[PDB]
Amino acid sequence: PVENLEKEITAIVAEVTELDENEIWEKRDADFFKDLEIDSLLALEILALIEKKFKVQIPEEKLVDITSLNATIEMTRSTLEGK
Amino acid sequence: PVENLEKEITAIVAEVTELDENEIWEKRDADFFKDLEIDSLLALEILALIEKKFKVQIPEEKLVDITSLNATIEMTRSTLEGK
Amino acid sequence: PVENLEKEITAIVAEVTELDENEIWEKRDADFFKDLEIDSLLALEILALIEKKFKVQIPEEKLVDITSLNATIEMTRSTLEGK
Amino acid sequence: PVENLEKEITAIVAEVTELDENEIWEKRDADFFKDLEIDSLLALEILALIEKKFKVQIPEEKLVDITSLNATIEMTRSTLEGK
Amino acid sequence: PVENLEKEITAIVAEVTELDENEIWEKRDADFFKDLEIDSLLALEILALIEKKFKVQIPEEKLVDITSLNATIEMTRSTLEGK
Amino acid sequence: PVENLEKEITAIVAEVTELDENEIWEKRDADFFKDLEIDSLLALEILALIEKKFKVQIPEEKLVDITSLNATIEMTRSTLEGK
Amino acid sequence: FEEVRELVPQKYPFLFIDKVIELQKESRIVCLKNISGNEPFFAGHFPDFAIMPGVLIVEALAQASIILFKKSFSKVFLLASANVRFSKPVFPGDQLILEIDIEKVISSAAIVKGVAKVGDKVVTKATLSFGVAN
Amino acid sequence: VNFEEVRELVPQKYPFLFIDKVIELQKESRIVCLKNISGNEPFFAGHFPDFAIMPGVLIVEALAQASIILFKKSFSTKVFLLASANVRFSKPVFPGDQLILEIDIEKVISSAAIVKGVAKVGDKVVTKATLSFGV
Amino acid sequence: VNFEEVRELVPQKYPFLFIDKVIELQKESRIVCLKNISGNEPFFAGHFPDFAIMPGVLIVEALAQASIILFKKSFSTKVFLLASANVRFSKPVFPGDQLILEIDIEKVISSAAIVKGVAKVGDKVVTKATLSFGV
Amino acid sequence: VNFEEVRELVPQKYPFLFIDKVIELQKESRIVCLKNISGNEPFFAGHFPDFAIMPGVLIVEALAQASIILFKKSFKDKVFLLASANVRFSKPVFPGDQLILEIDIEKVISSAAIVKGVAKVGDKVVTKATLSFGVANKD
Amino acid sequence: FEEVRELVPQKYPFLFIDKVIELQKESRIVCLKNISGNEPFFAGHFPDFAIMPGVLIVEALAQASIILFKKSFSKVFLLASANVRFSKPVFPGDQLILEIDIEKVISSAAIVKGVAKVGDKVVTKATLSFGVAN
Amino acid sequence: VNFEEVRELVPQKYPFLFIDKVIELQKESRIVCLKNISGNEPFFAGHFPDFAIMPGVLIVEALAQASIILFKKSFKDKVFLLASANVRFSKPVFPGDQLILEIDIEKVISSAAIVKGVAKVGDKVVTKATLSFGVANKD
Repeated sequence: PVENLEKEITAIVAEVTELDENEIWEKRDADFFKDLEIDSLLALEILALIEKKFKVQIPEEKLVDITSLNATIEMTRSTLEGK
Repeated sequence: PVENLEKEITAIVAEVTELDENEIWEKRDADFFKDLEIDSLLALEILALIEKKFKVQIPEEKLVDITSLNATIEMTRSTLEGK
Repeated sequence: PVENLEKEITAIVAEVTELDENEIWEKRDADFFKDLEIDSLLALEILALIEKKFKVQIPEEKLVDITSLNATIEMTRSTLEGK
Repeated sequence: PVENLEKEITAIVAEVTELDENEIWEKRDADFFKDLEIDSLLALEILALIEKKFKVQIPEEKLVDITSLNATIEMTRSTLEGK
Repeated sequence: PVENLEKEITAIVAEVTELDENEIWEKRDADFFKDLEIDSLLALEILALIEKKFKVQIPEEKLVDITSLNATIEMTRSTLEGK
Repeated sequence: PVENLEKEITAIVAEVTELDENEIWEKRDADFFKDLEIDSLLALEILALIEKKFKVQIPEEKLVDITSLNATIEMTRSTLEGK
Repeated sequence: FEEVRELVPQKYPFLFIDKVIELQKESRIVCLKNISGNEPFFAGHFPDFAIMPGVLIVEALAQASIILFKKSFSKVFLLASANVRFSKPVFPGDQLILEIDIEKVISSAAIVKGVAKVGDKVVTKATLSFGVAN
Repeated sequence: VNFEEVRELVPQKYPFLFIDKVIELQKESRIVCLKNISGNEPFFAGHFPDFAIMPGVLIVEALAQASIILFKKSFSTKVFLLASANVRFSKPVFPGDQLILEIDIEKVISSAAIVKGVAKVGDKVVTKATLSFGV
Repeated sequence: VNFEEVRELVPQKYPFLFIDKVIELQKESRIVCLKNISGNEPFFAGHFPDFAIMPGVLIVEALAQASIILFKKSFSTKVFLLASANVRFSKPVFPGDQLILEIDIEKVISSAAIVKGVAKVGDKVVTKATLSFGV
Repeated sequence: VNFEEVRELVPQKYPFLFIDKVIELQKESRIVCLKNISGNEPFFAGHFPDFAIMPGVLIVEALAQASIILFKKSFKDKVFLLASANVRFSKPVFPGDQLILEIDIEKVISSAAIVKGVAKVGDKVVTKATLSFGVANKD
Repeated sequence: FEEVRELVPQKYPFLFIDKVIELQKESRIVCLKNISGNEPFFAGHFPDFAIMPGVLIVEALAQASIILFKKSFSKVFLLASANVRFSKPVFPGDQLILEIDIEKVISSAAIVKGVAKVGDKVVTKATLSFGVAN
Repeated sequence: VNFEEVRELVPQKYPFLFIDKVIELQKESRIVCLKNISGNEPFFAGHFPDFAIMPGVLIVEALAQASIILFKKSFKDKVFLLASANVRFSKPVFPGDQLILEIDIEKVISSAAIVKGVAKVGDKVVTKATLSFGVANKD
C-alpha cells in the first residue's frame, strides 16, 4: 500500500538516522551520503530492517540505486511485487 | 485507544524480544520472566520505549509487575490510565 | 657371573623402573615397551648405567633389541659377552 | 647383617654425595655438614633411599643424630630391630 | 675586577637565558621571574655556573638574594667580599 | 690574539678532559688518542665548544687536523686565517 | 587523573580513560583517552596495520559511564548489554573524546548513550546498559 | 582446526588472540570455537583487581575472531572490519571456564556480512551478539 | 576451591600463576587442580616462536603450586621451598588443553614434604614428577 | 595520519616506540613529531606508582627518535648512535598530554650530528635538549 | 649474544641465556645469565620476597644444553626428562653460571649433567635428558 | 644481597627498576649500585630488535635511581624530582654486563641537589653524567 510502504520506509529511516519523520520525508530528492550523512552501515541497517518487517528478499546490487528515499521506495515496490 | 496501545506496545516489544507478531497475538498469555527468554533489563528497554514514545512518565515500582504480555500490556495500560 | 650380572642389571633396573624386585624375579618375562610402563629414554638410562658400572662400551644398535627383562638382560648379557 | 647394613649404608651415601665408597667409608668420624658438605636434601635423600631399599620406617627426630656415617648405621640398626 | 666579573655575569645570564647580552645588560634592575624568562631552575644554573667560574662556593641561603641581574651581581660581589 | 686563543684553548682541553691546564699545556706535542685520554667523541666536544667560543664554523674535514694540543691550536689559527 | 585511578575499577593494562573534561552530575560526562602506538593491542590484533579494536572504544565508553555513575550517586556496575555502531576507524595519534549521556537511571539498572569522536568526526556510536550490585 | 593453522588464517597475535581451537566448521553456515580462559591473563589483573572476571568486551572480540575464521575458509582469495555489534551479556565468565563461541551466518553480501553469535560455558548461554562486518 | 580463595592461599600472582580451579581436595592425602592453558600466554610467544608448545618447566611449576595449596589447608598457622624434582615429560601440551594436576603426599616431616604428581590432558598422563619441598 | 610510515622508519617496536605521527618534516633542518601520552603505558605504573608522571629520560628518548626519523628521511644507508644528551627538564608531563617533539639540526658530519630539540605541551615548554649522534654502521 | 639469539629456540620473554663463555664442542658448555629484579617472574611468584623460581634455572640449564647441541652437531630437541636438586636460592644481582657436561649422546637422545653456580657456590644441580626430532 | 631493601627504598616497581644491589653506601657523599643486564628485558627487544644494545637513557635512569637511593638513605620526608641531566655516552652496553653505578654528590640544598655519576663495566667507563634534582613534596 502507498501510505503503508511510504510511512514504514520513512519510519525505518527516521529510526536509523533519527530525524523527525516529516524532516526526512521532505528531503528525498537529495543523496543519502552527499546531503543525508548516511553510511554503509546505515544503508545496511535500513535494508536489514526492511527484510525483517517486510519479510522480503533483497539483492544488494539494488543498493547502488539506494541513494535517495523515493529510490528505496521504488525498489521496495519492485520487490514487494517480486514474488 | 486500546488496540492502538496494542499497536505501540506490541510493536516495540516485537522490535525488542525478536519474535513473530502473529504468534505474539497468539502469545499475549506468554510470561516474560520464564516463557519469553527475557532480561530484567529487557523490561527496562521496553519500559524506556513506552516512556519516550507515549510522552508520559512511570516510576520504578512498575518494574515488579512486569510479568507477561497480557500482564505487561496491562501494567503499561494501567499506567497510561494514570500516566 | 650370571647371577651377578643379574645383581648389576636387576639392581639398576629396579632403581630406575620403580617396582618390587621380588615381582621382578617373577617378571623377568615382562616386556619393557608395553608391560613395564617404560620410556625409550628409560632404556637409555638403564643402558648408561650398565655402560658406566660395567666399564665397557655398547654401540647404539643395541637399542633396537631392548624389549623385555629377560630380553634386556639377554641383550646386556650378549654385550658383556662381547662387551 | 653387619657387612650388609654397612655396605648398603655406604652405598647410599656414595650415591648421594658420590665419593668412592672407601673414601666415605673412612671419614665417618666427622660431621656430615662440617666436613662432608651434606645438605638437608642430601640427608633427606639418604633417609628416603633407606626407607625404600630397607622397607623400614624412620621418625626424623632421629635426623638430629644423623651427623656421621656410623651414627646413621647405629640408628638404622635400632630401626631394623624396631619391629 | 668588577668590570670583568660584571660583564662575564652579564654573559652568564645571556647564556642561561640563551638571550642577547645587550638585552639583559639593558635589564640590570628588572626582576627574574616576572619578566626575565626564568624560574628556580635557571637560578640553579646561574648559581652553579658562577660558583665554578669565579672560584667560590656561595653559602646558598644567598638564594634569597637573587632576583635580577642586580641582585645576582651584588650577591656575587658580596660573596667575594667574603673572599 | 694568539695568547688569548692559545690559553683559552689550553683551558678548553683542560675542561673536555676535565684535566689540569698545566697538565695539557705541558703536553703541546703528544697525540690525543694514545695518551691524552680522548676518542672521537671528546674531539667532537672540542670542535663544537671552540666553534662557539671563538665565533667560527670550521669546515670540519679539518677533522684530519686534530691529533693533539698542537694540531688543534694550529688548525684553529688556520681557521681564523680563513677569517 | 589521580582521581580517575581510584574512580575507575581498573588499573594499568586495561585502563582506557586519561582524563575527564566535564562532569554534569547525573546528566553527562565527557572524557579523553589518548591513543598511542605504544599500547599492546596494536600489535596483537593486526601487525601490518595498527588499528584500534573498536571493542576497546566500547570498553572506554563503558569506563567513562562508570566514572559518571560513581560521581553522580554516592556500588558495583556490570555492563549488562551493548548496541554499538562503528562509523570510522581510530588510529595512533588520535585523541578519543568519549561522551556519555544518561537516558534512564533506576535503582537496579541504568542506560546510557555513548559517542566517541576524533575532533568533530563521530567514529563510534553506542548505547550501553549497566546493572548495579552491592 | 589446528591452533597452528589459526596462526596465518587469523593474523591476531599473542596479546590479543582469543581463540584456541575449532570444534566444528560447517562452511558458509556455522562455526564453533573454543577459547580457554585462565587466570594468567593481563586483563584480569587490569579489570577489577581484586576479583577476577573477564570483561564482556573480550568475549565479543572472541566471537568476532570466530566470525572471521568462518569467513576466511571459502571466500578466500578484504579485511573484514567489524561494523556493528548488538550484544547482551548474561552471566560472568571466570578462570577455568571453557568459552565456546558459536557463530552462525545470517547474510553474506559482496562487501558485508551479518552474524549471530552465542558464547557459553557448557551449554549455558552467557553472551548473545548480533554482529556485522564490512569489507 | 574458588579461584578467589587461591588468591591469598597461593601468593603467586598474575604473570606466574599456573592454577585455575581445585577439582578435589582430600586433606593430607591428595589434591587435584585444573590449570587451563591458552594460546594467549607470554611463554608461548617466547618458547619456539612458530609452533606453540608450553614448556615442561611450567607444568612442573603448576604441579608444585598444587602441592603448596595441598600443604596449606591443614598445616596452616613456613614458606615451603621446592627442594627437588625428578620429572619425566611424556607428551606435549597445547593451547586448549585442560591440564589436570594430581598431587599425592608420600611423606610429611616437621621441615620437609615429599609428593608424587601427575599432569594429564584428559586421563592421559603427559608428565610425572616426584617433588620434594623443604621448610 | 602517517604512523605506519613511522613503524618502518623507526625500527623501535613496542614497548619502546615514542613517536605516533610526523606533523611536519623539513628535510635537513627540522622535524615536528607527536606523542600521545596515556596512563595505559608500563612506565607510568613502573615509575612511582602512587603518582603518574612520565620519566624525563623517556621524553629525551622521544626527542632522539624524532631526530633519527629526521636523519633517515633527510640525511646510501647507515645507523645513528646517540652520543650525548644535555637536557633541561622544565615542567612535568601527565597522561592526556599531547607531547610535541621539535628537532632542529645544528651541525651534520659524515660521522656525527648535533640537534637541538624542545618538547612542548600546548604553549608550555617542558624539556630543552641538545643531542649529539654518531654513525657506526659496519655493513 | 647475537649468535645466542638465533642459536636458542626462544625469544625475549622466555630467554634465560645471556652469553656463552666456553664451547668445548661435543664435550661441554658454560653460560652466564644475569639475574635482575627487572624480570616478570620475580613479581608473579612471590612479591614480599624476590626469589628466582628454581624451575627457571632448570630451563636455563636446558637452553644452554640446546646451545651445546646446536654447535656440536650440524634438528629439534625436546627436554624428555629432568632430575634436579635445588641446593641454594638465587636472588637478584646474582650472576648465574650454568655448566653442562654431556654423559651420553646417541642418534635419538642425549643426556647431560648440569650445574648452576653463583660464584663458587653450587645453587642447583641437575641431570637432564633430551630427545631429538627433525 | 640487599635487594629487598632497594624494593622499599626505590618506589619504582617493575618494569622500571634499574637497581639490584647496593655495593657501597657512604652517607651524604657517595653510592655504588649494581645493575645486572640481561637480554630478557623488554627494551632490548623494543629498541632496535635486530641488535640488542641498551638505550643510554636507561643508564641515565639507573644513575638517577642510585642518586635517589643515596638521597633517601642519606638526606623528615620529601620527594626528589630530576631537574637536569648532562650525559656523555662513551661505550655501548650489552647483555651479560654488570653495570656499576657510581654517584658522588657535589652540592646539596634544602630545595636542590647536584650529583655526578659514572657507570662502569669492569674497567670500562661507558657513561658520565651530571644530574640535578629538586624537591616538590607538597604533603
